[PDB]
Amino acid sequence: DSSRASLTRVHRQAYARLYPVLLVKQDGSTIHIRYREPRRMLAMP
Amino acid sequence: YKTKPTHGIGKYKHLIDYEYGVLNIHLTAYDMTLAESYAQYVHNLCNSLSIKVEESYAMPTKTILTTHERVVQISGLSATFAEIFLEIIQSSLPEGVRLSVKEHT
Amino acid sequence: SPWRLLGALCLQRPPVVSKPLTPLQEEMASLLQQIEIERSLYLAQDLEDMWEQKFLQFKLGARITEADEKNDRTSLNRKLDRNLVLLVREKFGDQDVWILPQAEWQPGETLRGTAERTLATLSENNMEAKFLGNAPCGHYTFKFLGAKVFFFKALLLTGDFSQAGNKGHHVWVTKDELGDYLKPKYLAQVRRFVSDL
Amino acid sequence: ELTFEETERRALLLKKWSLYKQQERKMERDTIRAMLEAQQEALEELQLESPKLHAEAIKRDPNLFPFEKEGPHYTPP
Amino acid sequence: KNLGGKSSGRRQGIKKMEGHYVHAGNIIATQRHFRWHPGAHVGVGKNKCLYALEEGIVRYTKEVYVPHPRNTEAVDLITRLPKGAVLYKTFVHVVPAKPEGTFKLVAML
RNA sequence: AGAGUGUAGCUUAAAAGCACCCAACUUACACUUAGGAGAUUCAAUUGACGCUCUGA
Ligand SMILES: [Mg+2]
Repeated sequence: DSSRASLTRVHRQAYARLYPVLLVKQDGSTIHIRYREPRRMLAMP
Repeated sequence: YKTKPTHGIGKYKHLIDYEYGVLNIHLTAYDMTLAESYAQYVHNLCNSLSIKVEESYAMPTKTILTTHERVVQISGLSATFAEIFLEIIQSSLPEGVRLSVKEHT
Repeated sequence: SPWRLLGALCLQRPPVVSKPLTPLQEEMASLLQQIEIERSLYLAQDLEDMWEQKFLQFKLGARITEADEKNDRTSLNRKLDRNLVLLVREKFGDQDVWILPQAEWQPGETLRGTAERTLATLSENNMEAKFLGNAPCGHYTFKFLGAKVFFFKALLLTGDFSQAGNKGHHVWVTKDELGDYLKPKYLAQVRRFVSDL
Repeated sequence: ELTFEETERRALLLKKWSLYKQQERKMERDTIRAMLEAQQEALEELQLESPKLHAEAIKRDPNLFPFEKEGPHYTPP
Repeated sequence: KNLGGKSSGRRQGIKKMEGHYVHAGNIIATQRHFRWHPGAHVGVGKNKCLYALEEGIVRYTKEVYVPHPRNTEAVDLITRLPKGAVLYKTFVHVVPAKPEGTFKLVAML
């Protein structure tokens, strides 16, 4: 049950647009992250 | 009155085995949204299962993008109860979240 | 009375891949997105094109490496979206039943030691497992001379499951194959304490 | 601005999500109770069949203090 | 070193015990804190003194205590009370004796 | 094969009250406001459809 609280949102009022950018840290594990300016792919050198 | 059978009818102040210690669950996540949602879900599970929860604060953000941090305080576990609690936590981790079972200090 | 001392372990491989979102969850995703733009508070085209092509050039790893095998039950990567449980065939002198990996324990060895031994006794590998507590998860007693079997619980952190083509019949069962492989009631009720999720 | 049809669709969306997560919580609680009672009956049988093992069954592993385990992903290594 | 403490007694307490006929306006009990709470037909002064709002018989009872929702301290006490617990307080009531009045034939028009 | 048998999770409730969930306020919980689903297993007190226990 790894999706029950994945469909949740920010409950504040002051914020900008957030987008589902896929991120990889070091090994090739893409994860959706609420990140501005959609990159759709991130990798840390 | 003292001598009457109804003495102390109105008193109220008196109304106000191995176990774990203070447990800190640290949730550092890429998403403020996901961290807050996981905190809400775990708090709901704790208060449904009757777990003494003390604090749900957050650490200051660190920049090096940013990762948002949350804390959940827990006290009072049983042998089977702790097992169920953390196995449920493990099985119900939504996406790329960093748990912890660290303690105070 | 003469009692046959036996333990066992219902190993748990957690799902490395999260379950896909249902269409209901995707409709809620659209609703949350549109409300997010509604409630938000305030050459880009070249940057957008560069980033979208950077996304397109790299191919995302398939979330489901299961549709291609259809027979790799012994493989540790049989399923990703759900948890997996080890299940090895055994043959007794008077019985032949697909039985969860069991082991024999003595009064000089505690249950945690028995579980730690069983971690590698039948797998002959360098798997890394973690225990939550001495509390068991299931008990089943079948007699022919009393007997008992204690199904304990442990979780895989990492596994160097060398020589995957073992002479045994280790199969990974998530929820469904449990009933197919374990007929008798004393073994088909493992799902009660196995996290169906 | 918004319209009556989309408002009605949003209300039905809330209704169906209420039902869905109600079923989710019900199944979660059912699993909770089932495996909890399985564990308690297992402990009771352990006490009955071993008076010297239930004493050490309640003890807790001291290695859980620095617990660590990462969550799910999308593209495995 | 110890000065003061020469104040005399306030002479406070119950002025009308149970079963006493009390006329409207009579002070039933004077108290520094809320020892006896006002019941039916009993009013409270600024100094927490209980006076009879009607002419009748004084009765002391034990009754459940439900404070006003804006009484923040009592509401907090209730919020901290365990489930199933009910607070009780001693209340003073004045059971009116005479009726409000009678209808009398005044004119045979 | 035999016994207990039986209202949604609980009710010496008779189609109810507590439970329970999300939406907003909360870091969060709680409160509050808005909404949400819910059952008397089937046939004539009786018999047989489902659960628990006692055995093989
Ligand atoms: Mg004095």
